Amino acid sequence: GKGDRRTRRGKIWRGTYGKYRPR
Amino acid sequence: IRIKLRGFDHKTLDASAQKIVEAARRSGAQVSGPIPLPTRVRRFTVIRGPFKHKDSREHFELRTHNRLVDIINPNRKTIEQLMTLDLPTGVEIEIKT
Amino acid sequence: GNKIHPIGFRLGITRDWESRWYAGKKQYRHLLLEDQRIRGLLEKELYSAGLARVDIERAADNVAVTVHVAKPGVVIGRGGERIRVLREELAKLTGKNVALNVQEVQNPNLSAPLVAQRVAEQIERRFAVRRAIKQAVQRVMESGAKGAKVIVSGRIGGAEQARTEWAAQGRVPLHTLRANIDYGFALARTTYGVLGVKAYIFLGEV
Amino acid sequence: PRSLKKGVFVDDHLLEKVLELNAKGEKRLIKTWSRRSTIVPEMVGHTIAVYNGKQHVPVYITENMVGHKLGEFAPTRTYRGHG
Amino acid sequence: EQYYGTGRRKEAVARVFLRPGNGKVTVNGQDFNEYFQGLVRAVAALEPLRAVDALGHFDAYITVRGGGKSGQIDAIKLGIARALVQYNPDYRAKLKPLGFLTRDARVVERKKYGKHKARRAPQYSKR
Amino acid sequence: WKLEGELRAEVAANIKRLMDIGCYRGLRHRRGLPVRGQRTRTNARTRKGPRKTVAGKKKAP
Amino acid sequence: ARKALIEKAKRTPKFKVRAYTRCVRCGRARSVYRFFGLCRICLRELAHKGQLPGVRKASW
RNA sequence: CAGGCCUUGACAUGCUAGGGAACCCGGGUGAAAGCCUGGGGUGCCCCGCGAGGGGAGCCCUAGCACAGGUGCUGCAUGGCCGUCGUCAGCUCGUGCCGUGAGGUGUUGGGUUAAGUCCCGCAACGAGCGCAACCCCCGCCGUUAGUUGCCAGCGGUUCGGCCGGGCACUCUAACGGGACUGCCCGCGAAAGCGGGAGGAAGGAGGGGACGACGUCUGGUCAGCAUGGCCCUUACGGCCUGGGCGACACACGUGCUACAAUGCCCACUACAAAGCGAUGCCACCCGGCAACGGGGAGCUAAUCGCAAAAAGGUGGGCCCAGUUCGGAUUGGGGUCUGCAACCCGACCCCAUGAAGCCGGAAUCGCUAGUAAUCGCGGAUCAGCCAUGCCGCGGUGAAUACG
Ligand SMILES: [Mg+2]
Ligand SMILES: [Mg+2]
Ligand SMILES: [Mg+2]
Ligand SMILES: [Mg+2]
Ligand SMILES: [Mg+2]
Ligand SMILES: [Mg+2]
Ligand SMILES: [Mg+2]
Ligand SMILES: [Mg+2]
Ligand SMILES: [Mg+2]
Ligand SMILES: [Mg+2]
Ligand SMILES: [Mg+2]
Ligand SMILES: [Mg+2]
Ligand SMILES: [Mg+2]
Ligand SMILES: [Mg+2]
Ligand SMILES: [Mg+2]
Ligand SMILES: [Mg+2]
Ligand SMILES: [Mg+2]
Ligand SMILES: [Mg+2]
Ligand SMILES: [Mg+2]
Ligand SMILES: [Mg+2]
Ligand SMILES: [Mg+2]
Ligand SMILES: [Mg+2]
Ligand SMILES: [Mg+2]
Ligand SMILES: [Mg+2]
Ligand SMILES: [Mg+2]
Ligand SMILES: [Mg+2]
Ligand SMILES: [Mg+2]
Ligand SMILES: [Mg+2]
Ligand SMILES: [Mg+2]
Ligand SMILES: [Mg+2]
Ligand SMILES: [Mg+2]
Ligand SMILES: [Mg+2]
Ligand SMILES: [Mg+2]
Ligand SMILES: [Mg+2]
Ligand SMILES: [Mg+2]
Ligand SMILES: [Mg+2]
Ligand SMILES: [Mg+2]
Ligand SMILES: [Mg+2]
Ligand SMILES: [Mg+2]
Ligand SMILES: [Mg+2]
Ligand SMILES: [Mg+2]
Ligand SMILES: [Mg+2]
Ligand SMILES: [Mg+2]
Ligand SMILES: [Mg+2]
Ligand SMILES: [Mg+2]
Ligand SMILES: [Zn+2]
Repeated sequence: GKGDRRTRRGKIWRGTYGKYRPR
Repeated sequence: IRIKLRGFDHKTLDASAQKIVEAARRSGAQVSGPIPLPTRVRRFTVIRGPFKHKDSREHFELRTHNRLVDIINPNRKTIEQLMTLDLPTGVEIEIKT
Repeated sequence: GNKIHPIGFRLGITRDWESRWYAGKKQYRHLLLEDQRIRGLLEKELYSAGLARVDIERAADNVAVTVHVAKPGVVIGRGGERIRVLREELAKLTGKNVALNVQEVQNPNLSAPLVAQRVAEQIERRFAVRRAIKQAVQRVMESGAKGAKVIVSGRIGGAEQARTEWAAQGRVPLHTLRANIDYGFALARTTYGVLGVKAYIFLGEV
Repeated sequence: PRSLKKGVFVDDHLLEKVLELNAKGEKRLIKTWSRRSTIVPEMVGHTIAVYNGKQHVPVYITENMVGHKLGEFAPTRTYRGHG
Repeated sequence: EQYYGTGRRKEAVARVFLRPGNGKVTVNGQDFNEYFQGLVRAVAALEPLRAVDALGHFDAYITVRGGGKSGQIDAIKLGIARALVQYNPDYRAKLKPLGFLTRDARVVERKKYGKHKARRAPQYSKR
Repeated sequence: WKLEGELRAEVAANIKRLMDIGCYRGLRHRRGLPVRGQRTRTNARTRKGPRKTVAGKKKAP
Repeated sequence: ARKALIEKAKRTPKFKVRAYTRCVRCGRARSVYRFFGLCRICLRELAHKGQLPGVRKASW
């Protein structure tokens, strides 16, 4: 879910990037 | 020979687009007529009252219109007669090669 | 309290700005603060001259303050000495080549900002507030205005229970955009508090 | 935490206070307001008075509390529960 | 050799070019069915030449930008409806009653202050 | 990596360490309140547990 | 505590992280816009007067 | 709030006296503020081969006049705002009625979103309102053609990239367009039902706009302002704390409880905005936050930028789970003088409640609700899941 930061969905929510949502 | 015109009022911005193009059309020849670029709107949204009445606002904006002007063949009979031009107060001219 | 400022409402349709110039984001505020510092000085000094509107134009390190006024001879003074007593004190806070101009107002009783200052001074001089309004609305109508409306809010006659009083003649369409309604507010300070004076002058539709 | 590209933070004025004591055969009671100054090995064995906003609480510093800040040991709010 | 129309709907503009052909349709370089793949509302974009049995009498070279996939579908549906009647005016009747030649102007009503959306209001609580 | 029991013992050892020295985090783990800056006036229920409803102040009739 | 806070705000601080905008007109600290030097209230008073170049009551 | 400090004071105009300075670089102590200090070197018009003596921006020490107060009173007030209510209303001038308050007009018949309009009438007009004039959206035209666009011939490293063109799309200014103007029907009329043309039809959709007044409504803490009040303190500077507390209770929201879902990979389609100790292409280091390089852009050109849901392919198989992401341990990153109280982000691990919610209760009538993401203001950073905007996909229902 959007609250799960360790996912490509939660990173979109916080507007941030990481291993779980790279660019 | 390129001129770009900025100004808050578009009526002064637009009137000064003919009063420039038609000058370089008096000292010919080739001119590229007044093209308008997209406007840049700076929006301000303010609580209407001085205190606590949060769900009532009033909108404001500052419109910075933009026009482009190109003179193809210089011919210094304008490089003198454009320096001798009478453009209104609220407008910025900026001239590029 | 609900009604919108008749000038801000008509800005672009019937009222031009009192300051006209362009300035990219990097120095709008600086020219704006300067604009305010000027108006502060002139509204103080040129109060007894009958100040009605300060126009401030600006282009390239120079500024053209244009003062519309009831008694221009007061502003200029002796042959242009009191005029230049300001033309330089202005430029002492302007730094720029601060050109000053003086304009004659065709009718003072047709200038809403002055009517309000007149009535505001009449209460400071303890005149009858009810009478002092009906008198002013009378002069504006005799001067050809298509309608006028004047309003006093506060401790009229020093009454503990503050109050609002007004009078209006002709017509004052505040909802019409093509109506030219001059508007002017003045503040009247007395010993028992402060009083608000609002003036609406319907000049005509265009 | 503080980016270790930068140093470990001690307000310097507090750090002088402790290195003089070591040199002169410590220890005096050290009263500081730098609740932020990181506990640093040159402090163990001393006792620092930490201002929690009202008082200077004594704090005896031991080896097992080094990576911490001084404010951690002078709490700022007194509680005691609700009636 | 060419009969064009302009089709507009919801922040989406569409240039459609009707030309003689077998039936092949293209939209921005890709094939029609490759650009609206699986978007089951695709077929509706070609209903104008189903109201006049030219369903294979043309090839359409179409350009779209702005809006979304569906906003570009009715953008087409109006444009090809326009390019068609621009190929012959008699097509107007039987195309006007199908609502084809008309641009529906349903746009996103703006957000308004004191609200969560255009009209969705903050939840009322009387205490 | 260290797992099941040892990981719990090393997690327990660090909480225990924070409680022993008396640092602010140590008082949080004692009284059972949150540790990472969260406010407690309202929720904190995961850390506080079921609500303990008390009586409140009264109005006037 | 107000006028001495109009003053302390103008001054250059001990650390650049200690600087805050104040309304140049009324001295208010909150809701001051960078573009104008004005708070959200003076922004509305000068706007309606027409003493704000090129700003116009928006509507769309 | 605590403690350490200042006393014509952080700030204003004025008067003196002593210095006689202006300003810039330090130093001792101290948490800092502060207190104590140390350097050099002021023109102004002057008498000048002299001592220089004066005077003057501005400085500084003592002395005053005075400053200062977010102290109190919104039940003394201006200004601004909320509200009833974008509800259809509130009144005036003359005449008429009534001893008078007051009535008439403004009521009545019909019609409208409307005191909108029509007919009637001891009334006849008028004003503030309603409408309209104004802004955005919807169709067409003119004018323009770069930084925007590429219809058709030429190239083309296959990028509108080059020639070239402005047709189109767009961009932005001025115009056209709809008025019950037309037909059928009703009606005394205003109007109402339907039709045709038409992008749009009955006020096209949305905005801005809020009558006389109400609520002794709200704000002396935005500002202004009367009065009352404090004056080595109710003023001022600092450092630290507090505004973030937590047996509890309520409001507004975010995230969910799963399969119309979740997950990974591949792949499409927006709009409005912002961007010179700014936005950052691309490059290497790093699992990542980021870091180092490093072009372009004073921006229809360069950048934020990936839009997301979606489309395709594959994995999970009904589990407190590959649902959910709280809580907690450890390790970092970054802004900042400084992240203990009290920042945001990233990575390993931890993986709570929650199985659709009692009594009760909210919003929405259409590109609306619902859902998806995107931007801006404030801003060093950020507790934004808030607000103001933006488009994407797109219903259900109204008997009454
Ligand atoms: Mg998951
Ligand atoms: Mg709200
Ligand atoms: Mg008195
Ligand atoms: Mg558009
Ligand atoms: Mg939407
Ligand atoms: Mg807390
Ligand atoms: Mg003040
Ligand atoms: Mg700050
Ligand atoms: Mg601020
Ligand atoms: Mg009280
Ligand atoms: Mg009041
Ligand atoms: Mg009031
Ligand atoms: Mg109160
Ligand atoms: Mg009524
Ligand atoms: Mg009468
Ligand atoms: Mg009777
Ligand atoms: Mg009578
Ligand atoms: Mg009467
Ligand atoms: Mg009435
Ligand atoms: Mg009546
Ligand atoms: Mg009535
Ligand atoms: Mg009656
Ligand atoms: Mg209405
Ligand atoms: Mg009548
Ligand atoms: Mg053209
Ligand atoms: Mg209106
Ligand atoms: Mg009250
Ligand atoms: Mg007061
Ligand atoms: Mg005040
Ligand atoms: Mg509850
Ligand atoms: Mg929330
Ligand atoms: Mg809730
Ligand atoms: Mg971004
Ligand atoms: Mg579980
Ligand atoms: Mg359970
Ligand atoms: Mg799980
Ligand atoms: Mg941790
Ligand atoms: Mg912190
Ligand atoms: Mg289940
Ligand atoms: Mg439910
Ligand atoms: Mg409705
Ligand atoms: Mg969802
Ligand atoms: Mg920010
Ligand atoms: Mg937090
Ligand atoms: Mg956001
Ligand atoms: Zn202000």
